[PDB]
Amino acid sequence: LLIHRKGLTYLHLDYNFNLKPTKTLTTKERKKSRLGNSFHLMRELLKMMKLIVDTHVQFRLGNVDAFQLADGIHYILNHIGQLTGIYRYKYKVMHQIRACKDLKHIIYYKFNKNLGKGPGCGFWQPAWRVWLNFLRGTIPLLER
Amino acid sequence: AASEVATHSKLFADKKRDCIDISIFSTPGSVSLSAYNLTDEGYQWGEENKDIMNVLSEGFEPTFSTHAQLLLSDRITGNFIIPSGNVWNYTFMGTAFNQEGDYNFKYGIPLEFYNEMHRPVHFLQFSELAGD
Amino acid sequence: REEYAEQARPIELQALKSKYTNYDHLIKGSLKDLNKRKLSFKRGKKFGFYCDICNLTFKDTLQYIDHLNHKVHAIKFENLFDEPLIIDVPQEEFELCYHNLIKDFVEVR
Amino acid sequence: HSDDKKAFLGALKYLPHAILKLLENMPHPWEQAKEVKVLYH
Amino acid sequence: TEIKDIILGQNIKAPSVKRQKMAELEAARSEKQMKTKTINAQGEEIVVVASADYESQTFSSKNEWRKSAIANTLLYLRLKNIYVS
Amino acid sequence: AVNEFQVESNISPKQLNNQSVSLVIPRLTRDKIHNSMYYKVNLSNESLRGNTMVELLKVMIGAHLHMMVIEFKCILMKLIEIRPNFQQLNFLLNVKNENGFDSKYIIALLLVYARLQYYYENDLIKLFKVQLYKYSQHYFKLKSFPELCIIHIDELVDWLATQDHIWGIPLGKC
Ligand SMILES: [Zn+2]
Repeated sequence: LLIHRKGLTYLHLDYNFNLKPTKTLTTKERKKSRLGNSFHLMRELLKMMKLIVDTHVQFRLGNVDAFQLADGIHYILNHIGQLTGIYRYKYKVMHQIRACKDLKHIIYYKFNKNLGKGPGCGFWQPAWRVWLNFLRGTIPLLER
Repeated sequence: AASEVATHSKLFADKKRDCIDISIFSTPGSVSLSAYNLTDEGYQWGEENKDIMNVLSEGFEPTFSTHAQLLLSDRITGNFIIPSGNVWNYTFMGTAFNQEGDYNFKYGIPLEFYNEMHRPVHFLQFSELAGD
Repeated sequence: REEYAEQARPIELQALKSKYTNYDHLIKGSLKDLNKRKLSFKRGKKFGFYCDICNLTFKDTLQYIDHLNHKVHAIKFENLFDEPLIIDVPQEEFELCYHNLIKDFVEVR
Repeated sequence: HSDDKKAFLGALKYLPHAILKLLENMPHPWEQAKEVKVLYH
Repeated sequence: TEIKDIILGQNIKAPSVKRQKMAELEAARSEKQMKTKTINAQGEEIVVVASADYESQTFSSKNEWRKSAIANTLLYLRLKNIYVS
Repeated sequence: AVNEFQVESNISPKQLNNQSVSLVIPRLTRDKIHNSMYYKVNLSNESLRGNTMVELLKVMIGAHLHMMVIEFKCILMKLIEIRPNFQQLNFLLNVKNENGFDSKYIIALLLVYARLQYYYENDLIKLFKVQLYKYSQHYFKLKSFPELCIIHIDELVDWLATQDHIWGIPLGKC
């Protein structure tokens, strides 16, 4: 709705919120198609919504066992950097991401000490608390 | 050459063995009459080898074209026969030409290789250049 | 002079219709393909793509077809004669019409 | 409503406060499905 | 030109054939104010487009009907000298 | 486009799963079709005299065979946007057994159509699917292009229902 209100219909939003244009853009088109980092950021958070809600959908759906669900959320919240672009639109998120990786390593050790190494590390709590503590700060910014 | 010998063989295969050929070499300022014959091996070669066949032409070699005896005189004269449509050159008529097909013939004067009768496509293209 | 001041202040048409309706024949004005032709869109440019309904000729294809897809060209096309362009399915449409598609298809084939 | 702006003024005005609550209420891996209170427009 | 003829002519300065053709290419179409049908490709598209300016450079030198047909008139000259080995 | 306070992407009308009809196909490929020549010439309102399913079939039936399974993407897309009746789908599927050239390329067209339509009138749709299974057993051969690949109806129907994406368009699980 906000894109069409902007007056441009040729910017496609995936249902995963990834924004890509329909056709190649001329020099004039790119300038008009440029939107503030506010909008891109809100899109990125909605992409968090889409990712975690996708994971829980495929859990309620008969695809996946609960173990790979918790590993799913875990993988998301720690892997936000590669898996999503919030750090581009606001760089102060790197303090969060760098803190998410940190706790990440810690958990893996305490989790992987005896057993081995690989996927399947659960316990997504601390990184998730980190992200909630990111939103509570960045909500007034985007609301304004 | 191959394109000539093969054609010769296709014309005269079972029909006349001892018929001859006149190969006219033409260049600005003079022409040259090179007469040739053919033996029985060349007919076989032409029967087997029609399209392309450059290597079997190479192996074919100068043999067999034996130089036939030809003379040029002003003491006799002769005449032409031409097809009924009076277009002998089918260069730009690609659909109308048939390599084995019947044609009526008549005496007359033959036309130029590029002559108005032989180049009808050009007039429709010429007026079609301006169009309508 | 007075007339100038005042101005300042059939079956062939049905065949023309039959033309501008079916596009498969209308699609090709390109039969010249690559060819050189020696000689404000109004009353034709003597070249390009001919729209006789509004009397405009278009140098490009997307403008010629896009204009045809536009409402104004359809409004003029209707104002020429009738409004078939705007013209349920009570099963007789696919029964009778579809059967006419098979029948006419075999007739052409 | 799948397929009015004046009514969407406030609804669009606060999106992220809903992202907060929802992402905060995530069903924990030991919980199958979580019933939750919802204030919808 | 009379002066330059009596004395110099600037070493008789003549722009060469090159400088002539290039002086043609440099010069703009003096008066800015045919049409050819072409098929062109837009972005992810193929569109028939009417063109302009000069695509008209053509070679067609020794080939087709023109040059050989014009060359045919001289063929009576080839029988002035006739010899065989 | 529309001038005031909104910009409506393409037509996006009507019905079919409560959101919109044209949402079945991605924006990129959909605009490739709506910007393609074939769609602007042989289809939509000026070609079909408004939306008409039977004349829409006149286009595809009107199209060795030249049409290879672009044109198929487009004709399928207009089948979507028009969204005819499931009853008409039943008739068009099971009628005309006195001629063999009629359903030739219409098979996978009416097939991928209902494959895009709905996932579970319901029982009738299931009968349509099991009938398409019978025709997958009917042992038919056809050719398809984007490269060139000839594929058997048994491979394209089963591989299609079991497969996520088909010729670029994703599918859901019924
Ligand atoms: Zn018009």
